[PDB]
Amino acid sequence: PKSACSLVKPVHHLVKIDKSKLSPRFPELKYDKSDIRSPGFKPKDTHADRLNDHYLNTLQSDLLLINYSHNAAVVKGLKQRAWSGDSPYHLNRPPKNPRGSKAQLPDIHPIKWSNIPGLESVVINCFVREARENQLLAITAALQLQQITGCKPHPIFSKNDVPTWKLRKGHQMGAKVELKGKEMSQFLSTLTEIVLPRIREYKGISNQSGNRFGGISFGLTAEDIKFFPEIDANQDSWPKTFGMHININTSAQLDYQARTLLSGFQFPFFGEEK
Amino acid sequence: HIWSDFTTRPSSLSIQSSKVKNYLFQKKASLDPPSISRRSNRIKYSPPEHIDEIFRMSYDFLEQRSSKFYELANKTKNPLKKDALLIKAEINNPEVQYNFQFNNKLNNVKDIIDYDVPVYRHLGKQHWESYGQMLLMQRLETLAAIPDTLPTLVPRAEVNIKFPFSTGVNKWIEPGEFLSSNVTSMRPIFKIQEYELVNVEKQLYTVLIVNPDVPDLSNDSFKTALCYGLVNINLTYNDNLIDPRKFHSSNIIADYLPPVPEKNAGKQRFVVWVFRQPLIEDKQGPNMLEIDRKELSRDDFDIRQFTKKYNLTAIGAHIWRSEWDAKVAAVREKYGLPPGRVFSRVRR
Amino acid sequence: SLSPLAQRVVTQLSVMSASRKQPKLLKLAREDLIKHQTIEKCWSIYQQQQRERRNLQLELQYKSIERSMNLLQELSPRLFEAANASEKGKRFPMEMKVPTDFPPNTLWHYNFR
Amino acid sequence: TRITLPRRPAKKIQLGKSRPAIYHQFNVKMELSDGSVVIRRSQYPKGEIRLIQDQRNNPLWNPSRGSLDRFNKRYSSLFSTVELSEENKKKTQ
Amino acid sequence: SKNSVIKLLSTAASGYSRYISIKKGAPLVTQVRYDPVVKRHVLFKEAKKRKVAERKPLDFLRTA
Amino acid sequence: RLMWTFPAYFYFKKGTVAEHKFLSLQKGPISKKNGIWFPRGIPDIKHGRERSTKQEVKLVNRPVIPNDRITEADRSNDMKSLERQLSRTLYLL
RNA sequence: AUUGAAAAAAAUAAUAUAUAUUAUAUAUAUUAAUUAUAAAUUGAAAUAUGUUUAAUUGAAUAUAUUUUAGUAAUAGAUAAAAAUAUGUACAGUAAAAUUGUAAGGAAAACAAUAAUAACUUUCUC
RNA sequence: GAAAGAAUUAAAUUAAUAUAAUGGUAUAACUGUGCGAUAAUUGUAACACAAACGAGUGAAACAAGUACGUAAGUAUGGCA
Ligand SMILES: [Mg+2]
Ligand SMILES: [Mg+2]
Ligand SMILES: [Mg+2]
Ligand SMILES: [Mg+2]
Ligand SMILES: [Mg+2]
Repeated sequence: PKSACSLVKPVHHLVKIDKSKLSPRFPELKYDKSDIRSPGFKPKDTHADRLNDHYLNTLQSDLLLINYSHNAAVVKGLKQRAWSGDSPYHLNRPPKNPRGSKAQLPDIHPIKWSNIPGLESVVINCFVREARENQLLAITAALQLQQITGCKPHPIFSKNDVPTWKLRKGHQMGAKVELKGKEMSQFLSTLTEIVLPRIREYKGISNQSGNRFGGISFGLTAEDIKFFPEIDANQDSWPKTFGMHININTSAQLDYQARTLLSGFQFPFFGEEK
Repeated sequence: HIWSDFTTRPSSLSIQSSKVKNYLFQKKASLDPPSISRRSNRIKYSPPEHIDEIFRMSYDFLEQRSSKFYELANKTKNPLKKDALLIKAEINNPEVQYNFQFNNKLNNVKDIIDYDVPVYRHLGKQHWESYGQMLLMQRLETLAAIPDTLPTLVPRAEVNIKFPFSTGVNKWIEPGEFLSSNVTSMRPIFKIQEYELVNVEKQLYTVLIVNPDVPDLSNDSFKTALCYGLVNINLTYNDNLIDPRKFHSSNIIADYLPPVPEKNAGKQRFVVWVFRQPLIEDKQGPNMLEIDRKELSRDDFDIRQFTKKYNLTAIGAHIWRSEWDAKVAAVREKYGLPPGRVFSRVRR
Repeated sequence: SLSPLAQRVVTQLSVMSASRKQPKLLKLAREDLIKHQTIEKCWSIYQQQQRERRNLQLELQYKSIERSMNLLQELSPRLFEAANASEKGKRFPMEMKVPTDFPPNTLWHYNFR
Repeated sequence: TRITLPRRPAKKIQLGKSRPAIYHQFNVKMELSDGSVVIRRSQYPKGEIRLIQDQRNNPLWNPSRGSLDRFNKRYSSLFSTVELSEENKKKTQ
Repeated sequence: SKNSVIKLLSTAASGYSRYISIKKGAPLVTQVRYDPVVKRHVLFKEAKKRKVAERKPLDFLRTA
Repeated sequence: RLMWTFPAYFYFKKGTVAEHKFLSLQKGPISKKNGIWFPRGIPDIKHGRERSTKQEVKLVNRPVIPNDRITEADRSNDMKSLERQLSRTLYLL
């Protein structure tokens, strides 16, 4: 290496050169994953999604009707404030961080026909803490997740180190899986109908639960997972079983809207709302 | 059923192969694909199930859409809009897709891929944008053929060159290739494929091959050299190969002088530029233009100035680049050019 | 070499893994490929149309609501105020269930509470 | 100390050749508490399941609409409300 | 001594040789470099013998 | 066609009564055998499946029988009834 | 090529064969493979050859010849867990803090947290 | 009016850089990934910086060969 000086040279044309296309290296990779010729092809729209159809038909219109506030304008979030130029030291100064927060917050828009809240993604985080001792427990947890979802899990590793809890850094410990589209919908439907009613003293999801912006969550114990039909059908094959966190991500501007949406899909809500 | 009709619509939109067409449109998956030539391979092959009825339904749906588009298309008066409507109507036609994808676009046979047809032309443009155009742009930028000769390019026509007369071999030159002096001894052949809607009868073109890298020792820099200059060339979407057949001796503003790089003078870029003429209204037929043949010089040639003078717009480009070899002296001798200089190996 | 627990873990891992469980690649003829493309494109177009229809309907509903609320504001202020309240904790009723594949034995309940 | 499965050399999936994990799934009919059937795709091999405890018989999901068993069996002749009224004097507590 | 010196002798039998440093129990270090006697890139190999930290040969063939 | 092989070895344990029934229900793939022409290519088999083709896997104790989606009311065309259309949104006029 | 089903051909690319040229080109033919690799007295499957039942096919069972089962993670040009620290090519963005969520607690993991004016394509009033 | 793309703007170098501290680094010098494992190669090195000498530092170019890259090119160990 003669130098480390990185410096992209300017060009003399407005044509956008896709460099990937000019090579002959990865001919299978030039095709989109949606295209049949790609090895990455998967039949996406295999059957009619039921929960999605219901949302489209009944709920979406109802949600819109609920969320109509008359002549509602945009509520701007907390942003980085600029300095008043009352001193020459303000001249190339970085902007003041937001008022309360360190990070900037998004603008809350009025709900119209375009931006009605709806389900975006489900994530099922299972971090088994006994797997600090036994790596095989992580594998079993991942399998369980796969069984539940019908989707490929991704392994969670210990990102941090700590002595009090017997936890190393870079150790496989449980798994996660982001469900999207039809599989996610199915999983939600199963949760509503099969699993959550079989939980004994189940009041619902807390109203104090959630993000500030359109994200709601809750968790299932190891006792609760044995109600899933894939696990239930072979209790001999599943001696151990692991709890899980369930992060539901909506297209909701605020959290009460997201809660309302989830209620539309038969999720009970019990606590005192914020 | 608009796509089965060929009263007003061109013949090129159909598949010319009968067997293929039959395979496409059957009532059951009984026949075997014409693409698979071998019997054993056909036997082995199994198409995906239920594909026929769904395909038929899709055809009907898109055929209906095309028919609806055509209802608008005929009412439209202005030409570009009409063309766009026509494209919209026929782009999803399976037959035209088959035709375009699986037969050559460079040397298109008129019955299969007709570039007079708007849809096929649009497809060809899209194909060009996908790869060949990008490559050309890269070669222009990297080699520094744009700012050094002619500020920018907005690629509209696909330009491909060939050197058939020198050696004998058939090969379209990839942009930024190193060609031997034997290869580029006699003149090249252009193919200017135009994808925009343009007046075929009126629109003339000019073609200029320029060598920016010939050394000028007075200036201690380089100068340009117009190696080959044609003007007032007539193109047609299908009939577009610029050959000694087409252009006359009147069209040649500067007849082909070959690349003869000097020893240690370095690699010399030869970047062909294709311009379209300015089109004049209220005048039927092709509007010619006269070039002052004493004014423009070959040993030093302001391309940009020339363009400004005659009001040209660069639509296409191509580039090769030659350096010294043993046969350049022989080439010079053949052409009657002088012995050729020899420079110091060191750029001191 | 391995324990029974280790074996069972390996089996479980295999269930998830693509090792020696996946078929050959789905190769097509060119005509077949075209047919597939035409199927997919048409479908996509249909889906887009459906989305637009639904979206359009929603827009129309929104416009109607806007028209109503302006009228209400013009006429009866109290009624308008009542209409335009914060519906923060609004919950869909638990009877409005997600429509199943096939219906139940008792289709509709005529009595309640 | 840490129980593990020690890794073998990983198999090189080439770029472009990576294939999506399409797991083997059966179409499974779930009959809920009431006779409402619903089809769901499932990895376990069972074409039909009928459920006992669901949302369709839980009071939380529809508000508007075996020790005990053993006891009932072996104290059946006595028939064990009237019995509650008889044996519920609320003075002593 | 943690890092020892070694002599890499050219495989094309010129006599040309290049010297490099390695860790005491490092794998056998062969490298392809220019041999100026032959005027090409050739393999170089360790002239002397020495002990190596024996790694278990990772098995791609799935054993047992 | 693209689905994986059903991992029967997991769901059904070797040397068990449940496995045996499953095996009986199934039919195996034709293996390659030397000195024979297979005009549909040579069998590619792993975990007992022809890789070149789609796999079919055939499978209180009661058959789950779903109810008819069309109703008595629908058949009669009773407009005052609520059970008359089950797949559509009914509006009171 | 033989076999199944009921005159030919017109891309790219790969492969096979041939030749053109001080041009890694062209011509003809064909569309393979694509997540595998030794070793299994025991599991499972197929085919062949026998025998018995309702010329026949199904069904059962014996031997032979094979095939499968060694069940092991990445499926994405992966992108701030850990691992090859020098080359090159392609691509991307971190952190903190905050709001939550099964055990989880100040401290394990996962989720979420700035703005879309203009532009291109697609559908649509 | 909607969906998708291309992205742009703002912010950021507070993380990360094998290692101190400082300067530099998102156009990334940081991170991931394919190939590779070659340039952690061979002879001449001008000219500069620095500099009492001895040394030290950056390095165009010429020639031989190699690796990656469609190409342009990049590599004579490591952001310094
Ligand atoms: Mg610093
Ligand atoms: Mg000085
Ligand atoms: Mg000195
Ligand atoms: Mg470094
Ligand atoms: Mg480095």
